[PDB]
Amino acid sequence: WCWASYLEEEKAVAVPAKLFKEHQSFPYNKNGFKVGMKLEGVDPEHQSVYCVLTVAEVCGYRIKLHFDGYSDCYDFWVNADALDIHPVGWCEKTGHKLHPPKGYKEEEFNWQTYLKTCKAQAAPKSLFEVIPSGFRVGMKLEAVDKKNPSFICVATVTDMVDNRFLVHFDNWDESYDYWCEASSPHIHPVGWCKEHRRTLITPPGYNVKHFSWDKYLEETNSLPAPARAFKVKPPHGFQKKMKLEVVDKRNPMFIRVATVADTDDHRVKVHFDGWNNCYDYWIDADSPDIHPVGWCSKTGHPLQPPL
Amino acid sequence: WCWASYLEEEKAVAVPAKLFKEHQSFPYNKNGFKVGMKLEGVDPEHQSVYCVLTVAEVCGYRIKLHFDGYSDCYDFWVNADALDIHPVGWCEKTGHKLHPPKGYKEEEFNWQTYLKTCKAQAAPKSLFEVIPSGFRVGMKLEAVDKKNPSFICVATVTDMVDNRFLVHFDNWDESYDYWCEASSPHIHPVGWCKEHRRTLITPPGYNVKHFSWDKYLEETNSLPAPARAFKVKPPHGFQKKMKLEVVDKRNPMFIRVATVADTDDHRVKVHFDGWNNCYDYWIDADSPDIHPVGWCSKTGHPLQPPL
Ligand SMILES: c1cc(N2CCC(N3CCCC3)CC2)ccc1CCN1CCCC1
Ligand SMILES: c1cc(N2CCC(N3CCCC3)CC2)ccc1CCN1CCCC1
Repeated sequence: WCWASYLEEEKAVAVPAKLFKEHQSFPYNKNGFKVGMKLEGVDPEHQSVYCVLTVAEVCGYRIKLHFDGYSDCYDFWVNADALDIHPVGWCEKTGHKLHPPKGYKEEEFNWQTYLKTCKAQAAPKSLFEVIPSGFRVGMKLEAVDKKNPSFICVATVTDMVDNRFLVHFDNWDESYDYWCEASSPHIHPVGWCKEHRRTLITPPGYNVKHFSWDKYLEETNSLPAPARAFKVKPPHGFQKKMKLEVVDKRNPMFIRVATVADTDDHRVKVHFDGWNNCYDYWIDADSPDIHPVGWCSKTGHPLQPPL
Repeated sequence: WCWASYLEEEKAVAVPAKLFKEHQSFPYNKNGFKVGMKLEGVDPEHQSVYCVLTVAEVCGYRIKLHFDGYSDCYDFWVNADALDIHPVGWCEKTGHKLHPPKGYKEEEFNWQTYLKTCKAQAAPKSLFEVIPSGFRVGMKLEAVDKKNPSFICVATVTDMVDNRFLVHFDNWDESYDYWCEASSPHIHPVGWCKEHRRTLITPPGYNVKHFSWDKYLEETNSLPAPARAFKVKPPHGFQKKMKLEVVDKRNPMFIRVATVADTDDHRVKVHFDGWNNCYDYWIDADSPDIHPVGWCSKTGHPLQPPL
């Protein structure tokens, strides 16, 4: 099976590699991770929480991570250059809380003892990975609940690591938190909802009858994020019918031959060639899980042909 | 394509219809629901919340429900006899709160006005569907977080409809709530964790250093559920290699030819014939989404053959 041939047969073009951001395109590195190495990492379903993780599988430029002491059902795939993994010791060095393995309490855990207990090694620092901005921990803003994207709500930046920061919805469960960057289309400076005739969702258990950002910021002794820090996402250039390689959301070990079925400002609707259209789904055009044609061959990862 | 033949070729037996509970087996009714009818129903991701719903699709004995005013991305399939759908007016008749469509406030909503606005009809009462027990709203108990099943926690029965009741985790987000029955393997009478040397998770922001059910029940002026009400789930008889019809979790419009790959006391691991084993997954053996061979043919629903 060959992309060049397939592209000729289908009279179609590949999405140009140059439209993909660096985290999506060909890596300029081999995958050094080995099964059994241990590291720290963000829980994708509880994104404020850093956890103890073990590399459970290696495939091309991707690794499958396991939360020590928890069920394999929670195992997740990231790319070898993911931003939300960190070497052993990072939490302590950076002042962050590390959630211990299932069955330990914090006071029973540290890395030196745990590595001896497991007869295991930390993933070397050398395997892991700037542009300044006006976002600081503590600042408040208006953000889309990614799980319920019609709702825009009062949020706070609660953590920050280099160019990414963490959005939390004041008085809402942690599980709604997510990491993003200054250009995210999901975040808005205070009083953006006013200026656009949109409903701002206010914190549970609050003066909802006439809520005020000014009063709230004083009552919480907090600054707003400055409008100048909110940078603008330039549109992606992806076009319908262009082909690419996509991680199958529904079984993420596989990467599949895919087609751009539809677009909007910041997303593409992917379609797995050979499969029914009812499998198609939306994904951010900057996702690390979509790739230029040839990414699998270049990285050593198997590619699923059309069904 | 024919089950009888396939079963001969594969030298396999169907799971006996008689091992399936009434909500899984052949219905003794046609599907009267029509596209466009409106009703009330529980939100599967927010199970304490009753919502305004419209029938968006009809297929065999199943219906696909749409949350008025919200994205189609939230559409969900139930069986025509589901317990958690209700006719127009039920919430008001039963004293429950009805969440209005996206874009209405409660005070702007009632059914008579809304049906005139939409030029639409309620699903007749005749389309909708006893065994006494000692569970009452307000009672407390110990329950498994179904999303994090290693954790057993302080919970409260917060709602009750005939034989089902709703479990809520005290001081935790509503999204963790779920409906169940008196025989659920996920619920336990107070001090079951003591009697089994298990850690009870206590409510956020509580005397965790030496938590007491007795003190807590007085401080909340609440009764415990009596041990006598906790009935016992008899094991299912499903055996490996037996065949059945299963709703595809990952694309629930489809029902597929399936095989029991593994079992435990209350679950079966289903496998879609023709597909890679990495698609297999666990499901409660009493789920309304698994069915006896021939269920699709009897009900008018298409059946996906093996890949
Ligand atoms: C249930 C839950 C919610 N919310 C969940 C919480 C949500 N966010 C939590 C983080 C900021 C706001 C705010 C809205 C809104 C409406 C419902 C009931 C209607 N269903 C929700 C999706 C399908 C319809
Ligand atoms: C994150 C969240 C939680 N919880 C989420 C809340 C949960 N339940 C809420 C309803 C009752 C208890 C209690 C445990 C536990 C551990 C973590 C971090 C570790 N990851 C969780 C699943 C994979 C590892």
